[PDB]
Amino acid sequence: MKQKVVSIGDINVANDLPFVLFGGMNVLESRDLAMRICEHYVTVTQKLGIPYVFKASFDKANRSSIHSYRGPGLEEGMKIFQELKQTFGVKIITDVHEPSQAQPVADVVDVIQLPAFLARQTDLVEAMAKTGAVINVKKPQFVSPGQMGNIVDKFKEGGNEKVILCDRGANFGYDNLVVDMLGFSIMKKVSGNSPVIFDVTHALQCRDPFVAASGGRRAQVAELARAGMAVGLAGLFIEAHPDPEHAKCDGPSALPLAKLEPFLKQMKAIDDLVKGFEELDTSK
Repeated sequence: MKQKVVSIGDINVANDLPFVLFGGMNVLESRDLAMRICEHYVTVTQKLGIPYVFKASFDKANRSSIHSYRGPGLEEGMKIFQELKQTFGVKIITDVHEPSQAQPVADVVDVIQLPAFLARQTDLVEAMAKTGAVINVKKPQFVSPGQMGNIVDKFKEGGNEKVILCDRGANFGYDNLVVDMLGFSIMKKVSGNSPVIFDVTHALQCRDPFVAASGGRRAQVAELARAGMAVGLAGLFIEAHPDPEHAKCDGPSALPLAKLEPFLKQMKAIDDLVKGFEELDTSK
């Protein structure tokens, strides 16, 4: 059939409708740090005809604590969004965490997001449904693609149908991740022919680490993000930074802010002749 289509303003994600870029950076650091990162993506998108959704997050919770650089806090967090917002009037995105705060957040951001870790949490499916915004079910590393029609189900069941599926890779043996390009469709088909997207930072993150032959970073984001794009994704998802990120030069991987442009020119041209490619199939 044709692919379902959750519509974001002039942008429309869909599996035969170009890789929309849910670009961005990680932890919402400086109301103005953003800007280097916010503004810089925006230019390029346009130069290439890539649509753009800026990604930013208002919190921490995952890893180190007792405050340890926990991020902006909904209150002060949500302001910074509202700035770069009209500054260059663009589509943003944010992951809630614990129900309540699932509405305020859902006013500055265009595409809310549910953390891989709480996917099977119900009360947030529920508490993101008694909303009606664009949801981005971030896929858990321990869920076979084929269970995603079970995060989607209850979403619609919660009133909310506007869903998106972001794949990040599954774990491979202790501390490692992988991505099977064959998981995409599988997710595509259980998810009412819904839109499927590749998150390469949080993915490649551990994929590069297979210590012995690792024990110390190294990146190939475009080399792995080409694989996804070369199969047929609704979109791509990446985070950037000049000096890899205070939040990405320690946690996951990270895209070199100024290295962005030609990466996309790869992703645009590669993708290019795929959404083109007239539907083929080899089950006969």
